Amino acid sequence: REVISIHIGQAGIQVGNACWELYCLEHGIQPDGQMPDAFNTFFSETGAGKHVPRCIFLDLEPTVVDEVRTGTYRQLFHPEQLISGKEDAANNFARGHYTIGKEIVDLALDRIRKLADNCTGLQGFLVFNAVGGGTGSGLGSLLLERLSVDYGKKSKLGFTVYPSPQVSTAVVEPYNSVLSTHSLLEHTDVAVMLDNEAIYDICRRSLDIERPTYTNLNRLIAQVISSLTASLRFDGALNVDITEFQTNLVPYPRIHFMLSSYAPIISAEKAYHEQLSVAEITNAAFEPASMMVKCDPRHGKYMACCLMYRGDVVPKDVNASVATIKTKRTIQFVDWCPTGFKCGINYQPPTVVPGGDLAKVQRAVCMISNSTAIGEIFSRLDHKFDLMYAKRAFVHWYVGEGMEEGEFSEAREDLAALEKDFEEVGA
Amino acid sequence: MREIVHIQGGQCGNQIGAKFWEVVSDEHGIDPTGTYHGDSDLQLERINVYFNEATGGRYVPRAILMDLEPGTMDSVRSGPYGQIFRPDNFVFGQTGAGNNWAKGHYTEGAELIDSVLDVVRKEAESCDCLQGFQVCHSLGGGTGSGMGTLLISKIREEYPDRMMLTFSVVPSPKVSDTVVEPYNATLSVHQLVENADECMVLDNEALYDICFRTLKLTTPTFGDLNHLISAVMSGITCCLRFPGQLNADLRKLAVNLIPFPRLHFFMVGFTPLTSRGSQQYRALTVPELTQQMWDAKNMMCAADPRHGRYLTASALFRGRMSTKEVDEQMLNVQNKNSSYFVEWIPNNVKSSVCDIPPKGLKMSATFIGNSTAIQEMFKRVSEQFTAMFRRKAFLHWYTGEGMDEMEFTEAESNMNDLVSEYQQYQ
Amino acid sequence: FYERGDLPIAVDHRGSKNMIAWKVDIEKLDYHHYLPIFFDGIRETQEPYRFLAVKGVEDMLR
Amino acid sequence: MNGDVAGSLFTSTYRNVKLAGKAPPAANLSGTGSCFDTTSLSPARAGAHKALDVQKDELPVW
Amino acid sequence: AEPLVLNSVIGFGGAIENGLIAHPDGRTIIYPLGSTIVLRDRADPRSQEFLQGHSDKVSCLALSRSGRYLASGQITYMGFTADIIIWDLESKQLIHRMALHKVKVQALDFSCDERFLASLGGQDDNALVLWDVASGNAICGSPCNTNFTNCVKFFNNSPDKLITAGNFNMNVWTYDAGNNKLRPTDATLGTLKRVFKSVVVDANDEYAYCGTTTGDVLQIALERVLFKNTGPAKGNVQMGVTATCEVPTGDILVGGGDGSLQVLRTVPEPSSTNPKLLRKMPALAGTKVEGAITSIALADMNARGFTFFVGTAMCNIYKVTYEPATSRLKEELVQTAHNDKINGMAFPNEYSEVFATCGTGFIRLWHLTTCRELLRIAVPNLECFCIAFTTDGSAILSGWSDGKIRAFGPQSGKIIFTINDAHQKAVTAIASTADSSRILSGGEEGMVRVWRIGRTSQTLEASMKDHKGPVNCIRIKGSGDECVSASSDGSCILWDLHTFKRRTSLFANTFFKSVVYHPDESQLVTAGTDRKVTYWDAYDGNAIRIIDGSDLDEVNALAVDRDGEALVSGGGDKLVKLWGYDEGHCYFVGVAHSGAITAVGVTPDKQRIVSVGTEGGIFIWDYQRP
Amino acid sequence: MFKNAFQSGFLSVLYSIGSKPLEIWDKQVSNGHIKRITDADIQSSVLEIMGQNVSTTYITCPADPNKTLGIKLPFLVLIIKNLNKYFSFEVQVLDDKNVRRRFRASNYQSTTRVKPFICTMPMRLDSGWNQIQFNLSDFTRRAYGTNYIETLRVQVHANCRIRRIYFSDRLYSEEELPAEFKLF
Amino acid sequence: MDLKQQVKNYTMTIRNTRPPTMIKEQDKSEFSHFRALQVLANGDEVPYEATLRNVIHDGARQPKLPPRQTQKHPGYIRNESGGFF
Ligand SMILES: Nc1nc2c(ncn2[C@@H]2O[C@H](COP(=O)(O)OP(=O)(O)OP(=O)(O)O)[C@@H](O)[C@H]2O)c(=O)[nH]1
Ligand SMILES: Nc1nc2c(ncn2[C@@H]2O[C@H](COP(=O)(O)OP(=O)(O)O)[C@@H](O)[C@H]2O)c(=O)[nH]1
Ligand SMILES: [Mg+2]
Repeated sequence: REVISIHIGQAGIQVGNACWELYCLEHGIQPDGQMPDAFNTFFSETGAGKHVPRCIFLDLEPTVVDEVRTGTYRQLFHPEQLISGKEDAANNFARGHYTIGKEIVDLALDRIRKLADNCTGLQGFLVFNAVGGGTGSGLGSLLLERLSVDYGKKSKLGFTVYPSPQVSTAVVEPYNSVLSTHSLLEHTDVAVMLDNEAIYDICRRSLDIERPTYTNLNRLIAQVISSLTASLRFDGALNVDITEFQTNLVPYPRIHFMLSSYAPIISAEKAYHEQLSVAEITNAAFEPASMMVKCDPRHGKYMACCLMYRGDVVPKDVNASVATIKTKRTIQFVDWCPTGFKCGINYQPPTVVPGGDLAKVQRAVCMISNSTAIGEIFSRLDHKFDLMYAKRAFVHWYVGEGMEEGEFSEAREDLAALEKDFEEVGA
Repeated sequence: MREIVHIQGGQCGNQIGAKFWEVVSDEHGIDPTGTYHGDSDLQLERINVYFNEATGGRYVPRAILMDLEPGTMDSVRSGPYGQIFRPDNFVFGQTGAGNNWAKGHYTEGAELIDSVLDVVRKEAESCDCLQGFQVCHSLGGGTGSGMGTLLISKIREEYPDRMMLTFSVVPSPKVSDTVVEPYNATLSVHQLVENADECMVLDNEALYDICFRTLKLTTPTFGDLNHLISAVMSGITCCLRFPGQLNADLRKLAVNLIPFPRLHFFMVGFTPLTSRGSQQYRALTVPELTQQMWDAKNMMCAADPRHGRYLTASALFRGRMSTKEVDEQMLNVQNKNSSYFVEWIPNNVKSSVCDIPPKGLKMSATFIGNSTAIQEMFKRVSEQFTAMFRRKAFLHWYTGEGMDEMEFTEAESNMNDLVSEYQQYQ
Repeated sequence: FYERGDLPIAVDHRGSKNMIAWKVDIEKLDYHHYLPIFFDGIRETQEPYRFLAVKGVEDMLR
Repeated sequence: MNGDVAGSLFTSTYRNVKLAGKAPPAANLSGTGSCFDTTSLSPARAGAHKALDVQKDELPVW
Repeated sequence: AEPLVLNSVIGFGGAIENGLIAHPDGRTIIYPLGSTIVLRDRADPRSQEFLQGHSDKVSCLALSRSGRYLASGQITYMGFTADIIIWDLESKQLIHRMALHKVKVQALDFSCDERFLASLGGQDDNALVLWDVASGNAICGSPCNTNFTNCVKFFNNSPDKLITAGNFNMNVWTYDAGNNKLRPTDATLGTLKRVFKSVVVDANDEYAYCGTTTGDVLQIALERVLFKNTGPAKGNVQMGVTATCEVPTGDILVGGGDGSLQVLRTVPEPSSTNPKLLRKMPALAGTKVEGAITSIALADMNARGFTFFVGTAMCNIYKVTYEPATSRLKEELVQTAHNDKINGMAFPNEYSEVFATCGTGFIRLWHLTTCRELLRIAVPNLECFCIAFTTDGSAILSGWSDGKIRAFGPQSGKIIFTINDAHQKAVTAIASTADSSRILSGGEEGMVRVWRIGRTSQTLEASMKDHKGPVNCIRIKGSGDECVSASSDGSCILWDLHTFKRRTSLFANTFFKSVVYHPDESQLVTAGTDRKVTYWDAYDGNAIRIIDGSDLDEVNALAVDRDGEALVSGGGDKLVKLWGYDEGHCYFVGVAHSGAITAVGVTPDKQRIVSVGTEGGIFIWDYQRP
Repeated sequence: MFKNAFQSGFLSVLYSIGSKPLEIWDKQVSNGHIKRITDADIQSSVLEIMGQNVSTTYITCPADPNKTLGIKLPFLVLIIKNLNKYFSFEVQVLDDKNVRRRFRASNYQSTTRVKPFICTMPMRLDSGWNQIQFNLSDFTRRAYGTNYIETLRVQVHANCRIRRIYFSDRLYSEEELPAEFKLF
Repeated sequence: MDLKQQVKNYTMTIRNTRPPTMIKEQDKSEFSHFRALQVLANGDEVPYEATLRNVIHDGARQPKLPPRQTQKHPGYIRNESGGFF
């Protein structure tokens, strides 16, 4: 059982530059690449006393890539894994998908091919990118399409970072997001939404850090990924692989956009403050102040939900907590799913990374749900898209690169149809 | 990997470029003789951008000096950091245009442009992956405006796929040096709007005002003006030369700041800018840098930003910080001053962060704003041009060198329609 | 040869025993140049390569 | 192959004397006098290589 | 109350321009320390009397030609006038103090007839003032230029002066008694716009030699102040010329920006049969020096060669011999010191003659008996914090400002391990347990961490975050169970090793700085910013008694004798206190440490006391019964 | 080098447009010169190798004589200019019997000699710029019963103007060739 | 992807194959330094340079800057409810 991770764009590469030290810290691998069986899912032991990760970081600028090359983890990543282009997509989806993509994706996929052949029980794919930028949208979608035409059947966990509603660090990111999503629909099977403002708020309130940088955001995203992969990595009372999500979280072929949350986000002193049990952490995993995407679920109704647990957790307390939550009326499910909960338990508690602020908690829970809050999010993005498209702004860059307003029109109508499907299904 | 080719034209261009190269050499820690002597290793990894390696551990600038008078070259070689320039890049005339756009673009151009093009092209293949060209000059002089415009035309004709920065200083009626300023500026901007990918508009009046008010200096010398412009010049390109938590390409900035092909006239600022008497009573924090940056009196143009709307704006930071404080500060500046931004373009603010602050400072920032206030300055120049043209004053020295009236008429029409689109989108 | 990458083979990685996705059809493949290679590759015991060699030999023989 | 052979004289001389900074050879100005008057012609021959080495006593003896 | 005898001293300031200078007669060297000037016997390293009185750091020195009078200038806080102080080297007393310059005094210069002084001051002041030596009066002054001026020098007849501005100009000022004014004449540079750093005048006032930042010597013919031939023909030096001296012969000894010495011939000569003179050829290419040259002084006159004392920015004083007959410079470094502020020092367990003192980017191992530095380890660009030997002599732990703990070896300075991220920011305190398998660390975040080191790994155990302020010190008991952490929350916490919990919490109004166990672990002695020392009971936690010693300013330095009878204490002042333990009694010493003392210790063999301050100075004292 | 590379349909070992074209190559010049100058025909930078003795001045592909690059591409393509002087170039190849054959194409010889280790061949060039494609596989098949496997080094000699020497896997036509590999 | 990059990957592959090095740069030698210390302990007439040696490590990669201030004065800013972060 092994799953391969690929990272595209600055955001994805830094999320990986978080997740990998988290992983090697969990498995007791020193940065140079050797220990003083569970690692087999991520790190392949080659030769003698050497462990190499199953991932490729690829991007067109060389800055982040060679900063990783010269950083702390020089000996860990194989020098052939780190692919680097020559010039940015410059927040241009057309530039990232048609100019440099045609030159980079072939090498990228013929490297992931050798990765796959070295792999033997390959569980699936998982991609790390943010659609706001140029590369991670354009060439991310291109590589997605080519991997789909290569394998197709296998699951593709896409942990995609979407722009915040009101916090913004770009200009043409609505265009990039809609153009990427138009392909993200029919190729990925499980897409996990991530935001930035929601994580800022989470670390402001719960992690009570006044000036959070991208490092803490990436650290906690890595914690979430590790918590959702711990079922494959270790053994528990009730384990699930990557393929249970594929059947329990996608009721319809196109309605696949899952919101994530994690509990308990606790600092050092609040660990001694609050009593760590199962009922209160399961309760905390559901209010809007603890979810990774800034949206209000009360406007929507839940369709499916999955709860991974780590640590000293017995099925009694999780069963009681789920019963209490189902009896609760503040959160409402949908008629087409009477049994909307999927629990899973693992024995190993979460680890602590020296340098973060998270304290050593005996247990933790990760929540992945399907709702319509994604439906309002996409509607908001569509509105702010058509507002700018009404005046044909920034379209000259795309038409100069080689695209037209056609695919804009199809992306717009496809998102409209997507909203039609959400409002029909939520009924 | 990404390569910028620098070109200096005219007296102002040559002096500003000399100051800029001094600043860049200081930032990368190379001595005025050309040998690296810095301590940190961040400098080595990005010196290919402005310095081709030379034998003996010497680094030479990737810039071409162009003029027509021996005096400018003598001054450039006189000053400090003057021994690093490659002696064969001195493309050089003998007579001087003398504030004549005809002399700069039709008479002396016909025999200097070939040589300068050969040198520029050869320096272009000297680097593996081109990124763009940056030319520093004036818009009122002869050897800086006309010849610079012709070189831009030939370059953009040969290389149609590279970025183009034109750091051009523009006249002001209050600080007026020569007399044919409208005549030169109108034609120069006529060609720049159809040719240049973006233009960095500068003027002496705004720099003098900033030095009087914020810096509270007694004598604002040309050295000080050039130093401020040089700080801007290094700040705009720090992103390619240093790693940061949010790296921004020059083409990335161009795409984020150019919504329409002809609305590519930007206005510049820099922060912090305080007097020594007040340096000790101030902290160093993002809120105060942001308020100074967005203050209208920190701007380096004679155009009030409050008299128009900000189509787009961008801020490039240098120093160790938090993106949370950065983007919440941009949120605040967009929300409080909501009416000053355009309504059909959401998220009018681009932000970038770099991990290396300049020498001598704890933290720095650079503002670049594509607003619609530049139409005031353009109308200011255009009314002078029409007043001079209705009487055909000074026109005979232009018509006696090969020129006629149609190009002036077309330039006036182009400027009128261009300010018309600024007003229309305003 | 497989390290050189001149073999048009990928692993299907299916739920059942994995099959060989052939980039080109096996019918017109030049057997003279390929059969001795795979027959020599039968000898090795490493995990990712032995399966490929045996499956390729089986497919050509079939 | 230059379109004008004299097309670089002044610029090359100025670059050599000032731009490159190397010392320019300043010789053979003896006897030219001032301007506005004819130069006194020396009877020396330019082309002739009148070296005529004179090793009167520094020649080693076999 | 009785003064304590001051044994050897290590340290000097090399950043001061033209600071280190020799007495014209006999054996005497003098250099500026933190805020005091230090005399030394040139023959033997017996430190001479110090000259206090400066409010803050001294920044310029000048000596009369006869060697009887000395002038010193300091740098003060913004808005407070800096003062020039005059000393008599025969009778060491303050003679004149004159406070006229606004912020700082750039340079001072004495006259050939030792009658007048020239003072140039201020990055912003830029006013030249002429004083007289007979009385503490000022003759006349004048603003120099729009741009700041760096150096001032007199002629050998002294009605005239020359100054060179930092940026772009040079002037010659003549003084007349008719108007009591200074008349300046500006230099006639053809086109050069160089940045001058140092100037020297000939022995007969015909030319002056100034070093530019472009890296070349520049010769100006005086009495008309005309430009002439430039400096080295074999290219310029690696950075700006920083130091210049005049050989008694017709040569100039020039020190460039990167430890490069050169001897340049001064006589002009025409080359290529042209009126143009060739550049000054280097008659000798001197070897490189580690530090950036900042001071050159002609020490001795010998018919066989000339001796010069050279200071460096890395604070390394060199003695260089120049032989005009056979052109070769011979260099021997005589003393080394810390260039920057130092913080924290360590002693090997029951071993005396080793010091582990670290400054910005530098670890240094010193030998006690002869003060000679034995080893140095250099990291490129980092700030050092608390360092400590392990209880076994195997490893030396060091904290770093980037949040990393690195362990080095005693011999050959090999790094054995490093922790990639121990704290989110700079770590401030590190202590080692008696078993040499566990280490305690504390950073500015306010959390204490514990690390277990195995032969191949370093693992982190539970981390406690009681403190809300920077952890200032950590001390472990003879058995590893007990450890005290003193921070800036006003609280000292006692921890337990077997279970990572806290026993008690000593509290005070102000920030705790240092805490020390009493021998036999009977009590605790703590010092903070309340100006009060407090005795605490080690078991329950209770204030036994409070001593108000040194109420003038804060105190952050504590150490106790091995038996427990004497207690040495530092402070924010410049004096070192020696108390008895059971009673409040003083045996302190006052005159030392021009900068505030930051750490102190007593040698295990109960013979010597070592003190280190905010300036790069290590003061070896002599211990005595309290 | 190059053993872990991708080795797609195209692969360049020396390109005349770059900061340091000759980084893997080892220039060895005696009684000659090497330059990077702008040609007057194609208006770009090309490298000139010139020498009195063609056997003295040359540039080899791998800098370390012992360490040899690894390229499996069959075709080797040069883009050169005929200076009407002597010019030659040599390539090493490896056969399946694990022995090293050598192919040397020269402008100044008449017969086509075949030896166990070296095959010397004549070449005839047109007037100006021309691209020569070598077809290592076919040449190995004709010179020996073996077949082509691997290339170990390449080395071009004096009197040549050079730009964009590269490897390929097919007999690409001019129209289907990518733009940066064309002549104009 | 490119030739320069491929050469860089080869060089870095070799550098990862080689064992890690504790010392980036050394002066003099440990053996000669030990003899210098030995003669110093035995007697006199030992030059300063003989005893003095320095070793340079990799150290920090970034330039030296004063430390950041993460938290301002506690009386100025607070979270939603209260506290001191
Ligand atoms: N969570 C998280 N998001 C990031 C981080 N860095 C950048 N991003 C996001 O990435 C988006 C833009 O894409 P970038 O990653 O900056 O760059 P890119 O995707 O490679 O696109 P180009 O800049 O055109 O090359 C921004 O809107 C950010 O929200 C990070 O460290 N953490
Ligand atoms: N900032 C700055 N501006 C300058 C400098 N020198 C000249 N200028 C400006 O340039 C304008 C005249 O341009 P000019 O020298 O005639 O251009 P040219 O004839 O092409 O060389 C004047 O209005 C000045 O304000 C300088 O050193 N710094
Ligand atoms: Mg990017």
